[PDB]
Amino acid sequence: GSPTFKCAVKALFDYKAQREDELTFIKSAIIQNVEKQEGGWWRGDYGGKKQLWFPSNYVEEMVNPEGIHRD
Repeated sequence: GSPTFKCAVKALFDYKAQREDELTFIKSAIIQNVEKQEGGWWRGDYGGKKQLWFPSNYVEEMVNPEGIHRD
């Protein structure tokens, strides 16, 4: 995918907000800067917006560790 810095994830399922303090990110989407909130709700950019919301029922801190560095 695209292993980078910051705490990212890899949406396991699909969403459909697109822009509502939540996004329509689809499965495989990789959000950056994350942190559950008020329970099981995560934040982090994913497009022209910056830190909206994604269920802790719809995401997961990349179930695949390991990661290489660029240049």
